[PDB]
Amino acid sequence: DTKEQRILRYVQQNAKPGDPQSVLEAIDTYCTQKEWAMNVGDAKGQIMDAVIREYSPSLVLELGAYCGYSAVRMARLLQPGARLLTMEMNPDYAAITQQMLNFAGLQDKVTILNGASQDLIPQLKKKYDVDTLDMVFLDHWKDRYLPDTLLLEKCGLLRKGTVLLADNVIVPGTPDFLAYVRGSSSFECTHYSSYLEYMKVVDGLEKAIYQGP
Ligand SMILES: O=C(NCCCCCn1ccc2cnccc21)c1cc(-c2ccc(F)cc2)cc(O)c1O
Ligand SMILES: [K+]
Ligand SMILES: [Mg+2]
Repeated sequence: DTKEQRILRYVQQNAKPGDPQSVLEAIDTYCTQKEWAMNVGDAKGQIMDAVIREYSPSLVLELGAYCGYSAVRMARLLQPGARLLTMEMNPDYAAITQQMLNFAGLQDKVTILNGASQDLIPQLKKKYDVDTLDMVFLDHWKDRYLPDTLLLEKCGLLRKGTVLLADNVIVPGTPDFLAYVRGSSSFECTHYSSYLEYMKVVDGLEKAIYQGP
C-alpha cells in the first residue's frame, strides 16, 4: 500500500465522480491533513489556472504526472477538443494518474505517455501526430528542465508564443534552467512567487514564452 494508492483511494471515497473540482479539493485535503505529497498544490494551482485561462492552449505537454493532480487542474480548463499529453516515467504513478483522470471524467482529454522525456520528446511528431505545442508544463526531474527545453526546440516542437510553465524553480530549484531562459533572447520570462505545495515554504512558477530562434 503506497502513499499514491492512499491518495487515489481517498479521492474515490471523498470526491464526486466526474467532478474535477471535488477531486482537486480531496487531494489537497488529504495532503494537508494526512501526508504531504509532491502535487503542484492549490497555491501554485491557482497561478496555473490563471495562466491556462489566459492562453486557452489547444495542445499541452506535461513532463511529470505523479498522481494526475496537475493533469486534472489543466484538463478541467481546456476548451472542447483541446488535448493534454502527460509524460510519466514511473509506471506505478502512471496507473494512479490514469485512475485519477478516469474518476474525474477527463480521460477523453488526456493521454499518458509511458517513458522518459529524452526518449518520448523525439517521438512526438511522427508517433503522436504533434505539429507544435501551445504550452509545456515542466514538473519532472529538476535537472531535466534545461535539457528538455533544448530538446523540444531541436525537435521543432516550439512555436512563436509557446508557453513554458515550470514548477519548483525555487524548491527544489532549477538554477540552470532559470539562468538560461532569463538570459536568452528566445524567451520572455515572468516569475510567479508562491509557496511549496502544502507548506509555508517559498517556491514559484516560471513562465517562459518562446520567441523563436
Ligand atoms: O521531484 C519532484 N518532481 C519530480 C519527480 C520525479 C519525476 C520523474 N519523471 C516523471 C516523468 C519523467 C519523464 N522523464 C524523466 C523523468 C520523469 C518534486 C519535488 C518536490 C520536493 C521534494 C522534497 C522537498 F523537500 C521539497 C520539494 C516538489 C515538487 O513539486 C516536485 O515536483
Ligand atoms: K501534480
Ligand atoms: Mg512539482
